[PDB]
Amino acid sequence: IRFDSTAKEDTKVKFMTDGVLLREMMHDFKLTKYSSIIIDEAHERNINTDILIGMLSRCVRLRAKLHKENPIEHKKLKLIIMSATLRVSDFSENKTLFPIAPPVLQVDARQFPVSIHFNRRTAFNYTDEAFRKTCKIHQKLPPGAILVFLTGQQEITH
Amino acid sequence: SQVFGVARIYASFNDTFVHVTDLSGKETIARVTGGMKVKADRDESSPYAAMLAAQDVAAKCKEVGITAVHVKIRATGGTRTKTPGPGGQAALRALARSGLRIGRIEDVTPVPSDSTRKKGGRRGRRL
Amino acid sequence: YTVSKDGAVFVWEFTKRKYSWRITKKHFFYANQAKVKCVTFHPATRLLAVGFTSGEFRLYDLPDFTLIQQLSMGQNPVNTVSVNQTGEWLAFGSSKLGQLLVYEWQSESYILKQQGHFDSTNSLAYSPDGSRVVTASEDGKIKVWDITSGFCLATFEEHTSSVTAVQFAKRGQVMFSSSLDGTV
Amino acid sequence: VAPTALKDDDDDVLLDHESKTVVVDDQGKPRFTSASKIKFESRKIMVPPHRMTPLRNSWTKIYPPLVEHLKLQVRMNLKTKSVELRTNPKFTTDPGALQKGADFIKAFTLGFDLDDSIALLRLDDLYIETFEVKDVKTLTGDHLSRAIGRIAGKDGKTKFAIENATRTRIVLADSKIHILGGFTHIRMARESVVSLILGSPPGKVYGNLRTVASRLKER
Amino acid sequence: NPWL
Amino acid sequence: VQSFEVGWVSKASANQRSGRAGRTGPGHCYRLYSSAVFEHDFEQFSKPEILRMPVESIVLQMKSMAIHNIINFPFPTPPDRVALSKAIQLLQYLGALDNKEMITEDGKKMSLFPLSPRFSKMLLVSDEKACLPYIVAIVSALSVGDPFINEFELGINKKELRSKFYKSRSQFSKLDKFSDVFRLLSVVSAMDYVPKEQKEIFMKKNFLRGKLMEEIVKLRKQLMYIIKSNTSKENIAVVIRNEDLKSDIPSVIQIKLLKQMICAGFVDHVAVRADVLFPDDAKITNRTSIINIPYIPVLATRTPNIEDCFVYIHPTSILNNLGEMPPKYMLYYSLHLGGNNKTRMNTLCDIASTPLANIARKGLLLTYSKPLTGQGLKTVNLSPTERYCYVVPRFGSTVDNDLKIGWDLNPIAVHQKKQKGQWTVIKFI
Amino acid sequence: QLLKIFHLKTGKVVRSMKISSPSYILDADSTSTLLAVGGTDGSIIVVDIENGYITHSFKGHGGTISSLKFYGQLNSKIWLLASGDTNGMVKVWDLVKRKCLHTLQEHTSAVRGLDIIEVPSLNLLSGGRDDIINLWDFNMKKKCKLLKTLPVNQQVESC
Amino acid sequence: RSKPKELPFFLQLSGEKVGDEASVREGIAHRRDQEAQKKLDAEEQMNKFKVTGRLGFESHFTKQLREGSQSKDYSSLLATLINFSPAAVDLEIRSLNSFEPFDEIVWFIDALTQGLKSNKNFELYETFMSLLFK
Repeated sequence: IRFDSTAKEDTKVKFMTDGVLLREMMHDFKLTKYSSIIIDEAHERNINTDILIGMLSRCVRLRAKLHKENPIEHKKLKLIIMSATLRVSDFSENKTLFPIAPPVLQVDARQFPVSIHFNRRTAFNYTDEAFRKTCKIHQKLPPGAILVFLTGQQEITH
Repeated sequence: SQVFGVARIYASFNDTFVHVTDLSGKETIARVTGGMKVKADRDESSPYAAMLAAQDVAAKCKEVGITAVHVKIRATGGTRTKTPGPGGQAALRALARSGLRIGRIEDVTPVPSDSTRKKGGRRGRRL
Repeated sequence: YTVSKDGAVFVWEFTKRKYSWRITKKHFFYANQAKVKCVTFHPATRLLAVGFTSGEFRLYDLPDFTLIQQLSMGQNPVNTVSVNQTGEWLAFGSSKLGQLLVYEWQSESYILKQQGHFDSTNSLAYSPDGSRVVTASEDGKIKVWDITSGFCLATFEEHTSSVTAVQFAKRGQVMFSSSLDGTV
Repeated sequence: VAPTALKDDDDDVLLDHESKTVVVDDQGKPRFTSASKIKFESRKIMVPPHRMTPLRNSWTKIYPPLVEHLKLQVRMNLKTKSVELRTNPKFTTDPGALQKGADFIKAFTLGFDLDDSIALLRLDDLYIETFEVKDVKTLTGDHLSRAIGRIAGKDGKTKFAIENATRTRIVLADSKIHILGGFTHIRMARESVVSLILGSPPGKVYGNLRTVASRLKER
Repeated sequence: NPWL
Repeated sequence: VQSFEVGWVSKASANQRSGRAGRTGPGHCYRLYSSAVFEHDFEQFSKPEILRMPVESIVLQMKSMAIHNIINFPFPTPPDRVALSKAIQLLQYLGALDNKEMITEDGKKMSLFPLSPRFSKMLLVSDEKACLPYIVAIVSALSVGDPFINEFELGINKKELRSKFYKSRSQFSKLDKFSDVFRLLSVVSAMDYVPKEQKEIFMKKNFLRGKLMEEIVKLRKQLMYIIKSNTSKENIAVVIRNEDLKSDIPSVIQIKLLKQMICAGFVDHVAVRADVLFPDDAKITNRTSIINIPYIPVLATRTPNIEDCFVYIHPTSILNNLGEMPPKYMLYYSLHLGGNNKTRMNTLCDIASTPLANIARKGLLLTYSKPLTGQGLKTVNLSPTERYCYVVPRFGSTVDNDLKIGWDLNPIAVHQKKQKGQWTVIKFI
Repeated sequence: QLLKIFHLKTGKVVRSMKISSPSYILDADSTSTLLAVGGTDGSIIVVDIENGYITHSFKGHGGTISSLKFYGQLNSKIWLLASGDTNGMVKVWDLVKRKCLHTLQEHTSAVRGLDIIEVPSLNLLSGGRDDIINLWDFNMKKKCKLLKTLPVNQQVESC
Repeated sequence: RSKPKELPFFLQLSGEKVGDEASVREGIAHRRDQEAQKKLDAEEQMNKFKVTGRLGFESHFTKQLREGSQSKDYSSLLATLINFSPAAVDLEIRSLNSFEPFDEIVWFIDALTQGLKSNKNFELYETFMSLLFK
């Protein structure tokens, strides 16, 4: 979860934040240690992730050049991107990320239709109306896990 | 909160003894001398020996728990000198330097109402 | 501004007590025993050069009386002091040994520092080429003089008594002198 | 105007209750706020009967160095005829200024001149050596009196020689001798005093005394 | 108050 | 400034959120906001966060990333090249960035602060001589806005309401005569002493928006906590104290220090009188009102016509209605382009010459000349590399380059030590 | 009377601070972040090791401090300090509330052993040089009862 | 060569002077302080003189050096170097900026290189060049 802390040497799969990869990648430009990099939540397209995808695109070029000199001496770097949305074309179109488009792969999940509902009037006290509404859900709907969205943490605990 | 000792200094012409005890006296808490703290015998009476001697007990004094001491300085006495030498005062300085709470200072040199004949003889000594 | 030999500088202003001259400010030179002997003032730059009888002079800024510099010519009274038109060069001199210097107080540099024989010059010798001339006096000190500049490059005081004669070698690299102390 | 007449300020000042809770870090550890951000000693020295009058006229030179340099609280008790020193906890800074002050009064108490005693405050390596003539040799009657004269000498010439060479002060209080100086220096003073007691003429020790005076200046 |  | 706010999500973001309702099994998706509100107030696809963060913040983050150049960096979505270079020049002027484009030590801290780099620099120099509770109070006011209502807007100009308005505008400025941010600081601070029961009356007397201060009052707590976190190593352990928010009246020395903190934050947005930089070039006199008196920024480009450079002070600003000659250097939060005849300026405070150099010593704008040779102007040379002497500094643009339009500061004593063949400013002496 | 913090990995002395009196009792919490210093003057100084600053300064004990014990768990707000002096006095200081939560005088000699444990209510094990062990049960409320006194028959240096 | 010719109450004396030769035997035993007063003397000189007269940024010499490089004609510059006093020239030579790209030094070399072509003031231009290396 941090910059300073270190995972054990035995570990071969590594979980970390976008900023954490930045600083590790500050510490080493080559990333000969990391054979592949996985980008998740790309559809969010966070700046600290956008700074990551870019500087990373510089490194994969180096590892491509290092691979070109000798595949055995220098390890190739694989760039894999995960995006909930299908709009990775904007990444694809850019010249800075690379010269030529790589193939884009799409996986479609079996998702059951969602019936969509809206209240007649939006409530300023959205937290309180949601609570009454959440109680109304349990009263009328059968047992099922409920996912709620509140912006503020203190409102959530409230 | 203030536990008291008695810091007894014996300042002889050739050595200085710094002895800290309880109020009554039989129990020794710490005893060091110039001979402890010097490499040559000629400098045992030196004030430098007294200070490093006095500092040693003071650290040992804070160890047991005693935070104050009553000073009972003395000299060799008998038919010899009555006044403590420079080593005795220098030790008293160091005890103040160590930080121990000094309660009372008294001279307990043995003064004889009558003294036997001195070692020197008729012609004298200390040439 | 009026200055006295005792070492006091008075600033006079025409002011209402209806209007008359009054001493608004008083400045004093705290010389232990030296007396103000010669003085000059440059209104444009507000410099006051005072030569004292002890042989030392002070450069002051008026009216704030700031001591720009204190510097001594010797143990002899400074006879005369003069200021340049621009005010950057100061000339001092005294009669007993015959001093004349030109002081550039801006850069603390010496445009001129030249000396005359205390006694009569007893003998003279030209360098073989004539570029320099060496003079000797009853004092016993030798001086080397540049004909083109007319200024003394060096002075020698090793001889105890009066130097009687001076001569150059044919090369001109060496110089020889005989003195009344009993040495050559 | 005189009849002889013709016809911003830039300022110099330039820039260069504990919380009652805990906060848990991502490591799981606790982190807590910062916490809220010389003892009284006395010394008693008694003055003998013969030293009040010297104390009384010289006092105005005694309390200043104790009270402002050394920062001690001064009194002498008329009822008990003793000088009392105390450390002020809120002002005194050197925990030893008292004891240097206590030795200061003692040096004057034994009979030393005030200016000589100030060296005790000035220095930290000055001590007092005290002994008694009968300790050196058992002298009585006129024999005792003669020995004392030898230490002083004519017009105090002999002590003043001991005084200059060995770099100490010596107070010849009847049969009691007190020597003030550095440890080696007081020892260099003592044997000379002892030698006169045992019968050495002043002239010979004056020669030996002038020998030691040399090695001091070379070293 | 002082600010007033 | 950049601030984090609750705001409507994108339509597609909302649709995905409906999806996980039905991912496990077919789902009823509920929305508190109405469908008709949803079409109007929700954007189809959320704006890229790169577009959302400030460009200067993007640069500073990259400088924390030590990226050799913003342009050599590869990225998906472009800000303009010139804007990125301008941000680099902007950060350099603050002292955040070196001439070699490396991030300074102070540059690293402004990167750490979530707030904007201009406002971040304030959080650094805020904690000076117990002026910290203020610079938060100023900064909170600056970001939130101006609580005051103009007399023209009110329509009071009925006459008696102008007198009370003028008295209210007067009691704002009793703290600082010539500064417009500090009179506001006296006000945002003033209501704090005022009781809650009487706040609304105080709000009405001074024509102050009752709501806009509660966000200021809330915001100052948040800002002080962030500063207390960043300054202290135990950044989570520190907690916000209402007494810390509480502030005691400044000293005149503190005011001058406060004027310095104001200048560090907008060191670029500082303008001298146009007449001061060109005396007699444009006719000016006391009769000309402070609207008429022109100003020209050091950072502004020199223009073929002087009036184009000229910028003019606001009427609502106290310095305009004092009726006294304004000071030489004025410093503004923002330049208001409204008004073809005269371009409007709001000035926080008045910054003096040598102190302006002190925000300049920190920053990279200042340019120092060579030592001078004159009466009493000798240079002390303690060691071969270090010296003391008086040097004329020129703020921003030098005399040699005429593309910009800078002003020259009066010479000040300074210690100089040679590094890389040029003598760096150790400290003015 | 100088506390010095040394970092093994860095190999340098990171922090150096001055304590009021000589301290012969040093304790470190299981989480390896807080350090309590027990001086002969009866003062307790609690220091954050990583940050090198004093967090708490408790002055309640009269005699010399003989035993110090840290209690609590990661991701918890039940952080506690138990201090025992040479007079048989034991005090349970609460770091969160910064106050003496409980005070004990059941021991007569110096207390050299302290230990707290959670009862699934917290149990304190106090042991001193008087050859007895005392078991106390307490909570954050004003509850502190002596359960058992075990004669262990030896000078309890640590328990 | 033209430069003109030139206690604490708790005194801290220890060692053989005060008579504790035992300290000497057992082994236990101000230039920066002079470094400390010289900076005090330096700042004292700075405070002694507080001239506040306004000035232009660039001196006359450096202005012509910049202009000469702009016009590739240092004749106006070369004229004023000859007029400068021996002190005036050397102060300018020491001053010239020594940071990269070293434009002022390069400009100065070009000016004197022009001077040598003129074959006038040959000795003077030679000495200016010597002072540059110095």
